[PDB]
Amino acid sequence: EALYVAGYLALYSKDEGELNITPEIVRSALPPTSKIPINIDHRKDCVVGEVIAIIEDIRGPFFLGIVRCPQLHAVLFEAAHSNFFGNRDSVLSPLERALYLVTNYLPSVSLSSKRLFTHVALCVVGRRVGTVVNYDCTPESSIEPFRVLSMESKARLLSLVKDYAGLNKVWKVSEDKLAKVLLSTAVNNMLLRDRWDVVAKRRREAGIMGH
Amino acid sequence: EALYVAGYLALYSKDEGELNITPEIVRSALPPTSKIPINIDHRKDCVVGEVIAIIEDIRGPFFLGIVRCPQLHAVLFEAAHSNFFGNRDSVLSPLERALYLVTNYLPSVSLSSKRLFTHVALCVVGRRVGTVVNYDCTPESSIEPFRVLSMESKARLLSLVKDYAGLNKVWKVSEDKLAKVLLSTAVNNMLLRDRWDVVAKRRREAGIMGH
Repeated sequence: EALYVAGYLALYSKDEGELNITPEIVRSALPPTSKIPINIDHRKDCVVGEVIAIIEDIRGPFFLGIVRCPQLHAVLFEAAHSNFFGNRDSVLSPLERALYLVTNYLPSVSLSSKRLFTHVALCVVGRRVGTVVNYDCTPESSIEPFRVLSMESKARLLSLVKDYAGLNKVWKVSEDKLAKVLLSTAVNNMLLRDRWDVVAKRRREAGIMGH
Repeated sequence: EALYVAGYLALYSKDEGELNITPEIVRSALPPTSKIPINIDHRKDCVVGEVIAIIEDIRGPFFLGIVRCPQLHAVLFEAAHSNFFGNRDSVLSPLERALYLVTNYLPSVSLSSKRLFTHVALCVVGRRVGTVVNYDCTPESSIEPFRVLSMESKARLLSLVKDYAGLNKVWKVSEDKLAKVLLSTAVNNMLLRDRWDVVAKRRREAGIMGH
């Protein structure tokens, strides 16, 4: 049971100086030579999946990745209180409960560009402007909610995914250190204000209008 | 190196139904027979100090407690990024850096009343209305900022503290489980909005006007 995450690594111009990503960079950068990994908090020792594809959208780089780490769901599930999820969920959610936890805890993605890329980080909110992400249990669903992303683009990713063999690979990290990296994203974000409002607008910017 | 925490367990009436604490309860309840403990997240397996005294204020029960757990500072310090605290802190903070972390991560206190009491929990925000707390490194400083608390009251606690022997007792929990209880307060609070605004007003209600 995996999770697919899809979102824009950066919006052309909008993200601002330094952080700014541009076409001369994108096009040069892809197709990326080294299979780009997805870790949490930029922790090299805490990788939990891998970007299976990145294209270049009229608006910016758009990616799809796979997060298949059995431990990532176990430690979170443990963390949630006996009543996160009512009985209205008992009678309906299975692994969608993992997905519910991971989406709200780690809503954004951070592209640690090397220049071109290195690794994609999962976090509360990123330095960039459209970095909110969507997670689901099928590639076509992670990308299904981006209202602006062309069907022509959505299509292209979905195919690249079909090539992608290794959609079995299970990333194993260790609960003890996983609970520390995940505790580290909380501590290092406790002071941020209008957390959900920030994520509210980054969401609208990405085209995740869905509703 | 210990931390003293002081605040109101509950404000008479204001906290609302059920949760509501009242004089017939307070006066009966104190002096508490069993030395009341302070744990995190209501985790019986995660106690990190003990309430050294509770009095009855015109406004409500006011307490003082000691949090002397070497592990509690170690795991947090580890969690903070290499740059939580600039160099402007290098040249000034020592254990006040522990205090800075613990105050912002665990700002409120929850009195799991049995009827009368059981244990005091540290958490983001509590069910009750004036449950924001102050932490410092000397009993008279934890209570120093409550602008409404009478000097007559402040005095009384400070004395009770002088009796209190055991101000050496170091509560040992284990980093591995401590990082899980502390991760658990994040996960189980990620959805709360206007977090700092809630803590802003609970603070004003307690009389922590300090500034």
